[PDB]
Amino acid sequence: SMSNEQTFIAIKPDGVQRGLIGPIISRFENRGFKLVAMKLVSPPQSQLEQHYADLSDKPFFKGLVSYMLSGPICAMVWEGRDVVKTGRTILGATNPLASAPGTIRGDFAIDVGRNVCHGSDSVENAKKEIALWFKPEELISWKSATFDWVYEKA
Amino acid sequence: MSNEQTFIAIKPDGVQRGLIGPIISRFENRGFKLVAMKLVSPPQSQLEQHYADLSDKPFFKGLVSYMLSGPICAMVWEGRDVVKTGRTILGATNPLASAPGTIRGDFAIDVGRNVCHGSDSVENAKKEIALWFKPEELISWKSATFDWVYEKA
Amino acid sequence: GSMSNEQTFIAIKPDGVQRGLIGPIISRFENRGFKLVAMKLVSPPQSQLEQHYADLSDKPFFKGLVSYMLSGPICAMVWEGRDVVKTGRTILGATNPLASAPGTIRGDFAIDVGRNVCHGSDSVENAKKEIALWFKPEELISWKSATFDWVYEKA
Amino acid sequence: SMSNEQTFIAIKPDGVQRGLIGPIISRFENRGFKLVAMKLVSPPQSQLEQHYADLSDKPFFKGLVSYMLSGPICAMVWEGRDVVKTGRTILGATNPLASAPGTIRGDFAIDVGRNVCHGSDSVENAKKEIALWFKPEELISWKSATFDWVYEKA
Amino acid sequence: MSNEQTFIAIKPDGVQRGLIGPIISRFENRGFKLVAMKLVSPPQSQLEQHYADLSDKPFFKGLVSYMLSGPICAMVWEGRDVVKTGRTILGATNPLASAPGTIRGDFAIDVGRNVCHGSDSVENAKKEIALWFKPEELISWKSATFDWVYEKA
Amino acid sequence: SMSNEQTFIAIKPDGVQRGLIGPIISRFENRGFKLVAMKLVSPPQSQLEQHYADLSDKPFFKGLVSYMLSGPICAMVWEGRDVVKTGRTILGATNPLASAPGTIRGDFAIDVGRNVCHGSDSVENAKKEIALWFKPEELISWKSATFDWVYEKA
Ligand SMILES: O=c1ccn([C@@H]2O[C@H](COP(=O)(O)OP(=O)(O)O)[C@@H](O)[C@H]2O)c(=O)[nH]1
Ligand SMILES: O=c1ccn([C@@H]2O[C@H](COP(=O)(O)OP(=O)(O)O)[C@@H](O)[C@H]2O)c(=O)[nH]1
Ligand SMILES: O=c1ccn([C@@H]2O[C@H](COP(=O)(O)OP(=O)(O)O)[C@@H](O)[C@H]2O)c(=O)[nH]1
Ligand SMILES: O=c1ccn([C@@H]2O[C@H](COP(=O)(O)OP(=O)(O)O)[C@@H](O)[C@H]2O)c(=O)[nH]1
Ligand SMILES: O=c1ccn([C@@H]2O[C@H](COP(=O)(O)OP(=O)(O)O)[C@@H](O)[C@H]2O)c(=O)[nH]1
Ligand SMILES: O=c1ccn([C@@H]2O[C@H](COP(=O)(O)OP(=O)(O)O)[C@@H](O)[C@H]2O)c(=O)[nH]1
Ligand SMILES: [Mg+2]
Ligand SMILES: [Mg+2]
Repeated sequence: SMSNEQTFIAIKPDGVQRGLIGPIISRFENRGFKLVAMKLVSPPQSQLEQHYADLSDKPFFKGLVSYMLSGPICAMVWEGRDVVKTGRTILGATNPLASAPGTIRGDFAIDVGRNVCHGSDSVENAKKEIALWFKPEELISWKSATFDWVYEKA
Repeated sequence: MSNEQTFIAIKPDGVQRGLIGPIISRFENRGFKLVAMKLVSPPQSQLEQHYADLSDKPFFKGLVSYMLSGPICAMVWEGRDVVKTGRTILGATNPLASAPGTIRGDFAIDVGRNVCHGSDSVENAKKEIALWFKPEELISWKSATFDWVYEKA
Repeated sequence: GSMSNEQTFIAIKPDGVQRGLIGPIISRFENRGFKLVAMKLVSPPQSQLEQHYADLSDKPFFKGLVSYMLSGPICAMVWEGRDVVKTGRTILGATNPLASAPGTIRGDFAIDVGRNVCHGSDSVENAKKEIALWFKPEELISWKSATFDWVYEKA
Repeated sequence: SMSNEQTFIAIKPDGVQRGLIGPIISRFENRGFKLVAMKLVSPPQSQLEQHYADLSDKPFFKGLVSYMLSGPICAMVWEGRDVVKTGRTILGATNPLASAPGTIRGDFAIDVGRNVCHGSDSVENAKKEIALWFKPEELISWKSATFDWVYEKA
Repeated sequence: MSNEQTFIAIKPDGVQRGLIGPIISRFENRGFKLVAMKLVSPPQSQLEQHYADLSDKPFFKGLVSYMLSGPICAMVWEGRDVVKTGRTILGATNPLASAPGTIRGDFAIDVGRNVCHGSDSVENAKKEIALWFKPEELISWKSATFDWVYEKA
Repeated sequence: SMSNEQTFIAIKPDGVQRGLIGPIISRFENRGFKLVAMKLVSPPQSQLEQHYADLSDKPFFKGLVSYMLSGPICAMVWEGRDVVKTGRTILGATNPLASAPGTIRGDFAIDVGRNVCHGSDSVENAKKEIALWFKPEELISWKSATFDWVYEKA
């Protein structure tokens, strides 16, 4: 588990509408993770259905896609050690009802269909989702000035 | 199911220590709707009725005395599963067993000074709301972000 | 001398309630050292609102101002402290958020003068009038803060 | 003053390096302004020289361009009534020494060459800077759920 | 029991990353009383003496050199069960196992960069307090809200 | 030069009693200044009377000294460019009734006799106050990881 692991984090349209962009970004920023890509986007329905392709047969799929289209999305790539698993921990349980206070959903969300944000569930799915949402040149290369104080190793 | 209501009270120690704002913000930020609120020092008969289950406990008179020792911020919050999730936001009744990030896990130490109260069940909530609030004190309104907080109900 | 039991009437207008600013606004007054002695969430009738703004009944914005004050709940409060009337106004910021300084309530949270989130009594005498208009006397709670002697050097 | 006025706000590399992305966004989010475009970019030097074209003969021009190249930049377009003028007020004085606490520079910055952020200084400069930093399809059209609570008119 | 004391230290990474304020506020808001604090760069022998129980395990020389790499904010906090609740506030020793809401759950990632230290037992706290502070550096005072934090001493 | 300027900041007993230690430190931390010395201390009356020697003939002197004895004090030395003057601006006006919201006294204080904090009013007075409150070995020399992002030059 190296310090250059990457995950895809998105602020869903409800998170944008409810003014949660700053506080969500600060949650990852304060943790020590590094933002290498970010853009506000309103992606087409095809991209969103590809993003959720493994859920294309679940009954909430059509409503989830329609809701993911209903507003802007803040799409992000965060880099850091174990950023995929720890990122999921920071977001909280997929259903906010099972989320703990102190996580994103435990502080801000209630309904699973309005759970404010998305986080890649695996290293492999993160690479696929990063490629789906970003062009390679949208990922910025830089090194944080506090790298050696966040990490004891590479 | 999103119109479930619960009774939340800031106890006198929470008022004395300046926790009214932070506690309200916990429920506001989560997405619940405030439908009734008032700062009160209720009569002792109301407090004894509120804690009627514990009237024979050894700490009952001391609990009633402390609940009379300062103002109380009484609130009704509305939202899906607000009773159970409201209890989770407050944290364990004994702060020593509470997790940081909850109200008691951030601000409280002693179980007799746990700064807040929350109804433990939908049925108990309906009693406590009727005990603490007149019907005309519950305000009916629709949040501008209701459809962004809830997908249904 | 201006004593520590001066009182003012602070109200969170319907837009402040709708945008989730109840907690933040109360914290500004809590953190400053002022004491909350009365508070209730209320939906007052139009007559009460027109009385509250009686001195502006001839202003061109009065009709929409009253209607907007009826469009949602109001969090009505009485705060107690030394110079709480004037200092309360400073905390709220300029009536028009365009001319308010960041760090005040309006300088942090509002834009339009018709959506300036909050209200505060502009004088001691008008504070006493507004407190009686909005609250019954037995809704004002008498209590003493545990940190009174650390907020105040004198009565 | 119409509510659809736009301004360009940028978080300079020192603001990104010092973990101020979340706090700065929240300042504009909490005030009621609308984010219509955002991206983390490492722009080419020609774009930076054009952005600061008025200062191309100043003695600190080359040092300014070099520091603007030293890290990622969070570029944003915010929309709201008088967002250009009020945005400069939210940022505080260009020299943080003359800035008041409660503004961004009054809370986070000290040196004028490290003042963490940029804001358009006029309506027409905003249009020029928006066109320079953003493709027109990067501005997202949407309506805030609390628009009628922030604004009394159009 | 409300006079229990623990040793809390902000490690050089916490100082370097500008976390002194937030960490103090975490203990301050819980209701604990700060009775001693100083910014200090202790000698290597004191650091080796502090982690002497882990002297022959790995990561030892690296831990000492890192604890020497910057200033340390040493603190003594006082309150009921402050040793155990203090550790709960810090979060799990390895930040990857900590929960959001704790100090490490909000701010840290690597166990070798876990921002803070807290005594793990009442007896180890007394030793660390004696190791890090002279007796006259512990200040005696009573919080104005002591009776609103505690129901009993 | 001037980036190593130092001032004396103290959190008075009322600031300690009201649980404001964390917030006050965060104001200076966030601004970019470097904490080089700090201790919780209960100084004797002679040190307090020497600190306020230039006020021994003001009528509020005796009450000021006895109140400065009534609880612990958090004494600090902060380092940064113009930290003396900018420190005063961060604290706010001496009388909190004249302080602007967003400063420390504008956010937390009311009475001038309970104005929470103290800051050196001049470079020359800071040096005398620093030597009065701290031994030279209590000042810790270190280099902030983000020094080059806070300052453009020494
Ligand atoms: O019953 C369900 C399950 C999921 N979702 C939504 O579908 C997304 C993707 O579901 P997944 O199982 O991938 O959970 P996640 O990986 O997002 O935690 C979730 O974030 C929810 O917003 C939903 O609306 N209803
Ligand atoms: O040993 C105890 C148990 C409870 N309480 C107080 O009594 C209240 C009611 O306790 P209950 O069992 O109903 O738990 P809750 O419903 O408050 O979570 C608690 O919140 C405490 O404030 C107390 O002082 N001592
Ligand atoms: O041109 C104006 C002036 C005022 N108002 C509103 O009506 C109130 C009138 O209050 P006043 O002019 O007495 O100033 P305030 O005491 O609120 O600062 C203001 O707070 C605003 O909410 C408005 O909508 N338009
Ligand atoms: O003496 C100076 C003046 C300006 N700048 C930098 O150049 C930018 C552009 O200056 P301008 O006059 O446009 O002020 P702004 O419009 O950014 O407030 C400033 O923000 C600073 O970052 C600088 O480094 N030194
Ligand atoms: O594998 C490890 C275990 C611990 N530590 C460090 O050594 C300290 C002491 O470890 P201990 O087992 O005492 O845990 P603690 O009591 O600090 O929670 C920890 O806080 C870490 O900073 C480390 O660098 N690597
Ligand atoms: O009428 C006064 C003036 C000052 N003070 C206190 O004594 C200090 C005197 O400091 P000075 O007048 O030099 O101003 P400062 O340097 O603190 O801004 C103030 O900070 C207050 O805490 C007071 O109690 N009454
Ligand atoms: Mg999935
Ligand atoms: Mg008026």
